[PDB]
Amino acid sequence: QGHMTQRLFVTGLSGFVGKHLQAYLAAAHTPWALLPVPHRYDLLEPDSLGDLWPELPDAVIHLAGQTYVPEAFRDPARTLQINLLGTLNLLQALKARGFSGTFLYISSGDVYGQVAEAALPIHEELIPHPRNPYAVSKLAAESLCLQWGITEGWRVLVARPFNHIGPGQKDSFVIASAARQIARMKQGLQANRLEVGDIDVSRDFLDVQDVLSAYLRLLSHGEAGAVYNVCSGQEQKIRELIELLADIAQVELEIVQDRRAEQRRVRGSHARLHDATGWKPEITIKQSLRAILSDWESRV
Amino acid sequence: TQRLFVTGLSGFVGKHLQAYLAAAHTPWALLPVPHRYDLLEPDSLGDLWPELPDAVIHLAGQTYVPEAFRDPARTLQINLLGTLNLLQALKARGFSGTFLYISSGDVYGQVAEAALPIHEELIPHPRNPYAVSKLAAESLCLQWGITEGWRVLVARPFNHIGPGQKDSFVIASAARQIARMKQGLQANRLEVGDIDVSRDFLDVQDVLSAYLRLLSHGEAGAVYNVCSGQEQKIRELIELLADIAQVELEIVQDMRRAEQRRVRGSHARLHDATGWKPEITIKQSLRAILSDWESRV
Ligand SMILES: NC(=O)C1=CN([C@@H]2O[C@H](COP(=O)(O)OP(=O)(O)OC[C@H]3O[C@@H](n4cnc5c(N)ncnc54)[C@H](OP(=O)(O)O)[C@@H]3O)[C@@H](O)[C@H]2O)C=CC1
Ligand SMILES: NC(=O)C1=CN([C@@H]2O[C@H](COP(=O)(O)OP(=O)(O)OC[C@H]3O[C@@H](n4cnc5c(N)ncnc54)[C@H](OP(=O)(O)O)[C@@H]3O)[C@@H](O)[C@H]2O)C=CC1
Repeated sequence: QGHMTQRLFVTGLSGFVGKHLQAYLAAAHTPWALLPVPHRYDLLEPDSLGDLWPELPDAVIHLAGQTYVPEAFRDPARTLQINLLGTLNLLQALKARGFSGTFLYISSGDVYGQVAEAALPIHEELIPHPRNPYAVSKLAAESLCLQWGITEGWRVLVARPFNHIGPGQKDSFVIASAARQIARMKQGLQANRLEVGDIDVSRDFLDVQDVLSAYLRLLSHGEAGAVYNVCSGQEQKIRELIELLADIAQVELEIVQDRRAEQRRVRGSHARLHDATGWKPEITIKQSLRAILSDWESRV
Repeated sequence: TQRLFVTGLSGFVGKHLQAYLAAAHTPWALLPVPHRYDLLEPDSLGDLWPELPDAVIHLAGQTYVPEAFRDPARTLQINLLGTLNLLQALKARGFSGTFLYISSGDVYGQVAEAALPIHEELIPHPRNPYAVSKLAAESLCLQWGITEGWRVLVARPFNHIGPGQKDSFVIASAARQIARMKQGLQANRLEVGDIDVSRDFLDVQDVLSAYLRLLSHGEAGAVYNVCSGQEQKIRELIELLADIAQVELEIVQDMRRAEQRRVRGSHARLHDATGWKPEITIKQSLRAILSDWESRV
C-alpha cells in the first residue's frame, strides 16, 4: 500500500514555509514521513541538538535561519552565526548521530545579486554577487553544505527559491502588505488608498505550495552536489499583481507614491529542476493572490 | 604616497611584504601596528589606526587545511567573522579606501584537466572548510564594496614558494630535509606522499608584486587569480632541489592518491589590468629556499 516511506526531519517548522510544509505533508500522498521535533532547539547551541532524532532521518530539509534582510544589515555577525555556524552545528549534530542521508539546504535566489537583463533568465551557471549580509550568509552556507557532501559522502542538494507568495509571508513584502491592506479596505478598516514605493519592477513568483513541491521532488530526484533554482520562469509586474488583488477583492483603490529599485526585472530559469525532477508550477497567480486575501479576511 | 595597513604582518607572506615595502620605492607607506590585536576581539581593533589607511591588505587568518578539518567552526570564526570584525572596525573608524582581500586558488576545488587553465569565471567548488571560509570571506568583502562603496578587490593566489613558508608544505619540507642531507644531518632518504601531481607555483616576491599592482590598478569589485600559469610536477621540483644541493636523493613512499592531479591557473585577467608577470624563475626560488635552509642548519 502506497509509498516506501522515508523519515524526513525539517528545521524551521514554525516559520512561514515550515508551517505550510507540515500542512502539506499532513494532507498529501508522499513517501516522506515528517519526524516529530522532541523539544525546542537553538541552532546556535550544539547541546540543544543532541537528542533531536530518536529515529534517524533519511532526509533533512533545512529551512531555519535569520531570513530578514534589514535584520542582517543591522547585525551581520548574528546573521552569519545563525545561518552559517548554525548550519554547521546542525551538520555536525547529524553526523554525530549517524546521519548519512539526503540534506537539502534551502538558499535563496537573492544570492545572485544584480543581473543584467541580457543575462535573463537567471541560470545556475551565473556567478552570484550577493549584495547584503543575508545573501552572503546563504551563499556561504551553500558552499559549506556542498563541501560536507564532498567530504562526508552525503547526498547534498541546494535549492535557490525566488519570490514566494502565501499566507504567513513577511508583511514587509509589498504583495503581502498590499493584500493585508486591501482586506482591511473590504472591512472598512482603512481608506481605499495604497502607499507604495517602486512597484514598476518585475519579479519571479511562486505559490509557497509550488515551492514546497519542488523541495520534495528534489529529495526524490535531485542529483547529489547540484544547485537548483526554484522559480516560475515568469516575470510579474508588482503593479499588475496589486491590480489583480484589488480585482479579486472587488475593491477600487488609488495607488499613491509614498528611490527607484536597482534591479528592474528578475526572471529565473527552472530548466535544471524540471529536467532533474519533473517538477512544474501548478498554482495560478490568481489562486495564490486569492488565498492570501482570504487568509487576511479572517485575521483583520 | 598612500597609507597602507596590512593584517597578518607576522605571517609568512606578511614578513616578506614588510621587507619588500622597505626595499622598493612603491606608492605605499606601511602603517605601524600600535598594539597586538585579535580579529576575534572587536575591542582590540578600534584604536589600530591613529592615521586612517587609504588601503588595506587583509592577509591574517587560519591558513592550514588540516586545522580547518579539525575545527571548522574555529576556522569560519577566524576567517569569516574575523574579516567582518575588521570591516566593521574600519567602517567605524571612517575608512572608505581600498580593501584587498587575499583568498586562495584552493576555492576552486576539483577542476577537469580539460578545463585548465583555471580562470575566474569558473564556478568554485570548495572541498574543505578552509576553502569554504575563504570563498565566504570573498563574498562578504565584495558585498561590503557594494553596500559601503569601498574599492574592494579579491586575489586568489595559487601555490607560494619562499623562505619562511609553512614547514608542512611539501616543497618547504623537502628543501629543509635536503639542506640537512647536505650537512649530513639526515640520511639521503625522503619519505613523501603523492608527489605525482602538478601545481601552479609562484615565488612569494612575485605574489607580493601582484598584490601591490592590484592596489593601484585592479578594478573595484573584481576577483583576480595570482598564479604563474605553468604547472610544476612536485617530483621534478624535489629533483631540482637535490640537484642544486648536489645531494643524491632516494624517494620512499609512505599512501592515497591525490584527488586533483594537475592545477594550472590563468593570470590573464591580472596581467591585462596591471601588466604584472612573474619575474623569478622556479630554480631561483628553490635556490633561495635551499640557501635559507642552509644558514638555518
Ligand atoms: N520567505 C521567503 O519569501 C523566502 C524564503 N527563503 C528561505 O526559505 C527558508 C524559510 O523562510 P521562512 O519560512 O520565510 O522563514 P521564517 O523567518 O518565517 O522562519 C525561520 C524559522 O527558523 C527558525 N529559527 C531561526 N533562528 C533559529 C535558531 N537560531 N535556531 C533554531 N531555529 C531557528 C525560526 O524558529 P523561531 O521563530 O522559533 O526562531 C523559524 O521556524 C529560509 O531558509 C529562507 O532564507 C528564501 C527565499 C524566499
Ligand atoms: N602561504 C601560502 O602558501 C598560501 C597562503 N594564502 C593566503 O595568504 C594569506 C597569508 O598566508 P601566510 O602568510 O602563509 O599565513 P600565516 O599562517 O603564515 O600567517 C597568518 C597570520 O594571521 C595572523 N592571525 C591569525 N589569526 C589571527 C587573529 N585571530 N587575529 C589576528 N591576527 C591573526 C597571524 O598572527 P599570529 O602569528 O600572531 O597568529 C599571522 O600573522 C592567508 O590569507 C592565506 O590563506 C593563499 C594560498 C596559499
